[PDB]
Amino acid sequence: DERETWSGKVDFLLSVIGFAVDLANVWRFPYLCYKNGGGAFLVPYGIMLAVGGIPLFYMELALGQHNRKGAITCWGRLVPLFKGIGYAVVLIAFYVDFYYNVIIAWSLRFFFASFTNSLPWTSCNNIWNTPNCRPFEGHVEGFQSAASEYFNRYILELNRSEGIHDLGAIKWDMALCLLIVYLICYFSLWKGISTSGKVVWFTALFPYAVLLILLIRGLTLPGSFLGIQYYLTPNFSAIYKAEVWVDAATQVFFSLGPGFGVLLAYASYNKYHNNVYKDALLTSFINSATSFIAGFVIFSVLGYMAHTLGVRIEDVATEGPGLVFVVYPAAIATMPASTFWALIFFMMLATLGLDSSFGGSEAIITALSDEFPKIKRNRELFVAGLFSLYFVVGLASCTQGGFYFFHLLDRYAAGYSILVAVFFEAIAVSWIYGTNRFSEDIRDMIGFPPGRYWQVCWRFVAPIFLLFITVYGLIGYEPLTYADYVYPSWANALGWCIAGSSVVMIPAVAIFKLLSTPGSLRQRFTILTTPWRDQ
Amino acid sequence: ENVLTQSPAIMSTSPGEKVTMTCRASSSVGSSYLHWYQQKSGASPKLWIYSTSNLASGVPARFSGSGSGTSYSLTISSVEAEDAATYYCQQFSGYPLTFGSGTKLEMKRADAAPTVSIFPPSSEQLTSGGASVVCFLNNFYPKDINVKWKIDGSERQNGVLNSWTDQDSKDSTYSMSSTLTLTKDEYERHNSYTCEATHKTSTSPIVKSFNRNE
Amino acid sequence: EVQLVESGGGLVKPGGSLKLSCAASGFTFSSYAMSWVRQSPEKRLEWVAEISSGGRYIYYSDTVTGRFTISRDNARNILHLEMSSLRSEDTAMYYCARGEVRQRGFDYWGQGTTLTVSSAKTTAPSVYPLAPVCGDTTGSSVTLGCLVKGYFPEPVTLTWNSGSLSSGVHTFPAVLQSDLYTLSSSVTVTSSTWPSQSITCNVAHPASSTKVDKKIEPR
Ligand SMILES: CC(C)CCC[C@@H](C)[C@H]1CC[C@H]2[C@@H]3CC=C4C[C@@H](OC(=O)CCC(=O)O)CC[C@]4(C)[C@H]3CC[C@]12C
Ligand SMILES: CC(C)CCC[C@@H](C)[C@H]1CC[C@H]2[C@@H]3CC=C4C[C@@H](O)CC[C@]4(C)[C@H]3CC[C@]12C
Ligand SMILES: OC[C@H]1O[C@H](O[C@H]2[C@H](O)[C@@H](O)[C@@H](O)O[C@@H]2CO)[C@H](O)[C@@H](O)[C@@H]1O
Ligand SMILES: OC[C@H]1O[C@H](O[C@H]2[C@H](O)[C@@H](O)[C@@H](O)O[C@@H]2CO)[C@H](O)[C@@H](O)[C@@H]1O
Ligand SMILES: *[C@@H]1O[C@H](CO)[C@@H](O)[C@H](O)[C@H]1NC(C)=O
Ligand SMILES: NCCc1ccc(O)c(O)c1
Ligand SMILES: [Cl-]
Ligand code: NA
Ligand code: NA
Ligand code: NA
Repeated sequence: DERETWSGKVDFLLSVIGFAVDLANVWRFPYLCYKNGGGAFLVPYGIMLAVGGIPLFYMELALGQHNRKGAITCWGRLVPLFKGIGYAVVLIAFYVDFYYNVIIAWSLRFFFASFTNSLPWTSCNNIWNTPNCRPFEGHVEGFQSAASEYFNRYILELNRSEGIHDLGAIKWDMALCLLIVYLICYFSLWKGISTSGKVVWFTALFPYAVLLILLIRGLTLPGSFLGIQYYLTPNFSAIYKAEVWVDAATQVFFSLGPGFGVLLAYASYNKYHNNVYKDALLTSFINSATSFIAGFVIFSVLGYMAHTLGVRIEDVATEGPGLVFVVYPAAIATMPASTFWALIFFMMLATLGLDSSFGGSEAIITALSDEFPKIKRNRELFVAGLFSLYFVVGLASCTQGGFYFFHLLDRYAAGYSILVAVFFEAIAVSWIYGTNRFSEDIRDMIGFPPGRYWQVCWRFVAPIFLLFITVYGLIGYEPLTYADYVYPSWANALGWCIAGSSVVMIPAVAIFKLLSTPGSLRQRFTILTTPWRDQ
Repeated sequence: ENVLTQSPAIMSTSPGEKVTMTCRASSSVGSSYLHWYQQKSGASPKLWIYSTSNLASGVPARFSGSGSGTSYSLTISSVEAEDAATYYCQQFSGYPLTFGSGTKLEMKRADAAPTVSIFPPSSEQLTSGGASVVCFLNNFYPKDINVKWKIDGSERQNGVLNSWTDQDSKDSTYSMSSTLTLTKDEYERHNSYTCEATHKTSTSPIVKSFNRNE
Repeated sequence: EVQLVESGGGLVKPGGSLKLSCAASGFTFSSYAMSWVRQSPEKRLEWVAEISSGGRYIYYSDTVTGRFTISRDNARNILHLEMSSLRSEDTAMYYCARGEVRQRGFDYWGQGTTLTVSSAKTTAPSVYPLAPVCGDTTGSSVTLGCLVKGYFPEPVTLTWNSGSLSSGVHTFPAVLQSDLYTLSSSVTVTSSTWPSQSITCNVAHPASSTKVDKKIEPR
C-alpha cells in the first residue's frame, strides 16, 4: 500500500550519514594511512572508493527507494529465485547486533568512569595492576601500559578467563551498561522513523562537535605536527604493493556499509522521485571526509605522545578497540583538563556507534515488518522482544571472558558472509534482473539514467572488486587467535556456521522455491526470474 | 496540469535589437526541468534551451535563458532575421508534461503599401455554376490590412474568404488573398466588381475594379 | 545522424480508430524514452504519452487517457500510438519526440504525421486559372493566379511550371469553410515573359488522387 516517509529530507541523510560514520572511521582508517604510504594511501583508497565502494552504496540506496520495501520483500520482488539474498542480508545484520552493542557499552562504561579529578587509568599502583605494568605503551608483550591493564584487568577482567571455553562471572556493571544501550536503542527505534529520524540529529551531529574540539585541542599540543607528519607523509612505494590495494579496497567496502539491508531499508522510506543519486554521493563523501578529519584528531595526539611522553610511534599507532580504549585515553590523562577531554571523547564514541546500531536493527524490523504484517501491526512489542533477546545473549559478552566472545563474532558475524551476500546482490541486479531494467527504474525516479560509468561498475568492476577482497583475503587466512590465545578448533568451526548460516539462505531459498513452483526447469526459471512489477 | 503562459503572444523586432520573452507557470517548476523550443514556420520544433540556462547543440551564443520558480525568460541579445520563429517553453518537472502558449518573433521593417491585383470568375468556373472574384494584396507592411468588396456601388460583406501568408523570409513582407464567391446567377445580375484595400500607408483606400462587359 | 520518421494518419471518421508509427534510426533506440507530442491546427503544442526505454513506465495526458495506447518495438526500432474512439479535437500533426533525460527535454523530433478527424467526406478540388482583365496591359510586371476551390482534406500541392519558377510566387494557406478547403496562389513575372512563355498552375490532391495542370490564357 502506502508506507510512511521521512518526516524531512535531513532525517534520511543524517540517518544514513549516521549509520555509515562509525568507529571504523576512527580506529581503522587513520591507521591504514599510517601503515601504507601515508598520504599516498589516499590514491588506492580513492580509486577503490570510486570503482568499488560507491557503486555498491549507490546501488543499495536506489533499490531500497524504488522497490519501496525492506530487504526480504525487495529481493523477493526483484529476483524471486534470489529472495534468499534478502534473508541472508537481514540475518547477518541480526548476528552483528549481538556483539556490536557491547562496544557502545564499553564506551558508556568509560564515560561513567570518567567523572573524577584523577582518571583511574593513569597510574601503575592500583589493585588490578601487575608488577610488569609500565606507564605508557611498549613493544614488549609481557609488559603492558597502565591504560592497557585498566581496560584488561579492571574493566574487562579478561585476565581471569582461560579462553572462550571459560567465560567466567557476569560483570554486572557491564550488564547494566549494555542494558542502557538497548534502552536508548529502544526509545529511538520505538515508534519508527518518525522519532528515530529525529534522534539521529544528536547522534549523527554530536561526533562532529566533539571531533572539532579535539581537533583543535590536538593540534594545539606540542608534537602534534610530528603526528600529522606520520599520518600523511607520502610514500608511493606502498602503492605498488598488493597488500595496500587490498587494505584500501577492504576498508572502503566495510566503511560504506552495504550488505546489511540497512541502506536498502532506510531508502525505502524515501519519496519515489527524490534524487537518490545526489544523496549517495553526498553521503559517501561525508563518510570519507569524516575518516580523513578523524585521522588528524588521532595522530596529532599520537604525535604529542611520541614527543613529550617518550614512546615509539609504532607502539601507539594501532587499529581497533585498543586505540580508542587504551592509547588515546592515555594521552588525554596527561593533558590539562583531562576529565573534560575524556567525557566528550567517550560520549563521541557512544554516539558514533549508536547511529550504526540503529540502522542495523532497523534493517531487521523493517525487513520483517514488510514480510509479516503481524509484526508491522505491533512494533513496540517486536523490538522489545528482539532487544530482550539481544540483551540476554549479550550477557555472554559481559562475562569475564566476554571479549573472547566479542572477538569471535567480530570475525565470523559477517566477514565473508557479507562479501558473498553483496556479490549476489550485484550479480542479481546487474545480470539476472538486468542493468537496463535497473537503469530504467532510476531514470523514472531521478529523471535521468545512470551513466555508463556506474553500469560498468555494477556489472563488472564491483564483482571483480568484491572477489579481489575475498581471494587475497582468503589466501592470507589464519586460524582465529587473540593475543597468544589460540581459539580451539571447535570455536573456529562454530564461527563458520554463523558465517555460513546466512549465506546458505541464498541457495537454500532458491532450492526451496525452485521446487515449490510447477512447470519444466526452463519455464520455472522464467517464473522465478520475472520481477514483481512486471506481473 | 501545470499551465505555462508566455508573453508576449506576438512581438516584432528590428535586427540587432534585444528581445525578451517570459514564461510563467501556474505552479513552481525546478530550474532543471524548464526547457525552450524554437519552431520555424512550416517545420518541426527544435530543442533550444534546456535546464533553463543551457544552449542546445547548434544554438548561437546570442541566445540565453534564465529564471526560477514560476517565472522564466528567454533572451536574444542581438537578433537576426534568421531568428524569426515561434518559441515554446516546456516543463519536464511533472506529469502531464506541458508546453507554454508560445511567443511569435517577427521581424520589423519599413512600411510598405500593398500591390493590389483583381481577377474575375473564370471560363471553367462559370460553366460550373459558381462565380468567385479574387483579389491579391501583395508584399505590404505591417501585417494588418483591410479589404472591402463592392458590387456596383454597394458594399458586399458576407461570402468572403481571406488568407494571410506567413511573413516573407526575404523582404520580411506580408501578402493576403481575398475571395468573394457568388452564384453565376447573382454574378451575371450585376454591373461591375470592386475590391478596395485600406492600409496604414494610404489615407485613401487603394482600389481595383472591373466591368463584366469588357 | 539521428532520424525519426512518423507515419500513418490521415482522415478518420469520429469515433473511429487509427495507428501511428515512428521509425527510429541513428541511435540505440532501446536506450531512450520517447513521447508523442501533437500540434493542433491552432498551433498549440500538447504532450500526449511517454514510454520508457523498456516501456515499463507509461504516462498519458488526461485528455487522451484510456483511448490512446503507446507501445514500443525495440527489435525493429519502431514507436507506436494506437488511438481509439477518436474525437474531432484529436486533430493535429503528431510528432514523435525523443527524450530520456527529463532535465534535457526533447532533443530530437520527427517531421510529423497529420491526423484529421472529421465526419466530412473526401472531395477533389476544382482548379481555376486566374487571367487578368484586358487592359491596360502594364507592366512592367504582371501577376497571374490559380484558384483551388472546395477540396478536402488537406494537404494539396501547388507549383508553377512544375517548380521552374519559384520567385514571384505567393501561395496562401488554405482556409476551411463548411467542410471544404479553398486555396489560391499568385505569381508575378515580367510582362515580357507573359504570355510569351507558357505559365501553368500545377495542383496535386493525392487524397482524391487528383493531378491537374492549368495553363493560364487571356480569355
Ligand atoms: C579522500 C577524502 C579525504 C575526500 C573524498 C574522496 C572521494 C569522495 C573522491 C575521490 C575520487 C572521487 C570520484 C572520482 C570519479 C567520479 C565519476 C563521476 O561520474 C560523473 O562524472 C557523473 C556522470 C556519469 O558518469 O554518469 C561521479 C563521481 C566520481 C565517482 C567521484 C566521487 C568522489 C570521489 C570518490
Ligand atoms: C573539522 C570538523 C569538525 C568539521 C565538521 C563538519 C560538520 C559541521 C559537517 C559534517 C557533516 C555535515 C552535515 C551533513 C549533512 C547535512 C545535510 C544537509 O541537507 C544539511 C546540512 C548537514 C546537516 C551537514 C551540516 C554540517 C556537517 C554536520
Ligand atoms: O566509588 C568508589 C570508587 O570505585 C568506583 O567504582 C566504579 C565501578 O563502576 C562500580 O563499582 C561503581 O562504583 O561505579 C564506579 C565508576 O567507575 C570507581 O571506579 C572509582 O573511581 C571510585 O573511586
Ligand atoms: O558484578 C556484580 C557482583 O559484584 C560482586 O562480585 C563481583 C566482584 O566484586 C567483581 O570484582 C567481579 O569479579 O564480579 C563479581 C561478580 O560476582 C558481588 O559479590 C556480587 O553479588 C555482584 O553480583
Ligand atoms: C573526584 O571528584 C569526584 C566527584 O564526582 C569524586 O567522586 C571522587 O571521589 C574524587 N576523587 C577521588 C580520588 O576521590
Ligand atoms: N559497523 C556496524 C554495522 C552494524 C550492522 C548491523 C548491526 O546490527 C549493527 O549493530 C551494526
Ligand atoms: Cl573510511
Ligand atoms: Na564508515
Ligand atoms: Na554511527
Ligand atoms: Na464597384
